[PDB]
Amino acid sequence: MTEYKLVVVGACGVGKSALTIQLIQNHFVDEYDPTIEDSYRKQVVIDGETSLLDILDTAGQEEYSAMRDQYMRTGEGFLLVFAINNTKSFEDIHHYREQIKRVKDSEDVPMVLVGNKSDLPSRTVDTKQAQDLARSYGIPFIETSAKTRQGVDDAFYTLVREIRKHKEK
Ligand SMILES: *CCC(=O)N1CCN(c2nc(O[C@H](C)CN(C)C)nc3c2CCN(c2cc(O)cc4ccccc24)C3)CC1
Ligand SMILES: Nc1nc2c(ncn2[C@@H]2O[C@H](COP(=O)(O)OP(=O)(O)O)[C@@H](O)[C@H]2O)c(=O)[nH]1
Ligand SMILES: [Mg+2]
Repeated sequence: MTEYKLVVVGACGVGKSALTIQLIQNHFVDEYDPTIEDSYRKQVVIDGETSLLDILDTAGQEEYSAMRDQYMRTGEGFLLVFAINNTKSFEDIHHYREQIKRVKDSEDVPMVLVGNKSDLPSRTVDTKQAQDLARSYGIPFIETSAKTRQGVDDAFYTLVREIRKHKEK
């Protein structure tokens, strides 16, 4: 069975755990322990292909042991998650671009930019700024809400399609 290793990165509180549990269980979590980093499995059909998604929900401490590098390096594609109400989380995306390029030793790593919490009225990051950033990176941008499930399937399935594009090269 085809398997895709996805890694969900981004600042505390952007909704990485909530997006992951939405994808898997179709339920929105109000509280998800921010100390729990682990990989989940979900069988999906995308464009007619049955596959297993292995989803690393990143969490815990920001630390850079060789073991942590190796966990992140297993990723075939990365969801770059910020929250539309958190400017700092948006400013953190550049850091994640640098660390993914470092561990994958590549300027061609499958990635999707995800603007989460699209349901909140307290926007501080304009859609235009996120679209411009994703364009500059050559990657898709998806607006999501883990609360309403807006965009959740599209974010993960688009990442799988980016990995397929890479595998073709
Ligand atoms: C609230 C808990 C949580 O979800 N997480 C804690 C913060 N974590 C990371 N944060 C950052 O940078 C933050 C957003 C901004 N800082 C203050 C500059 N960077 C990382 C993590 C987890 C570890 N990440 C990491 C580590 C190694 O060794 C290698 C690679 C390679 C590619 C991507 C990340 C990465 C960096 C996690 C979330
Ligand atoms: N309103 C709203 N709240 C969300 C959304 N995604 C996550 N949250 C909430 O934001 C908080 C942080 O979510 P979590 O998934 O723990 O973020 P993580 O630290 O990135 O794993 C939790 O209270 C969630 O219920 C979203 O799209 N909309
Ligand atoms: Mg979490």
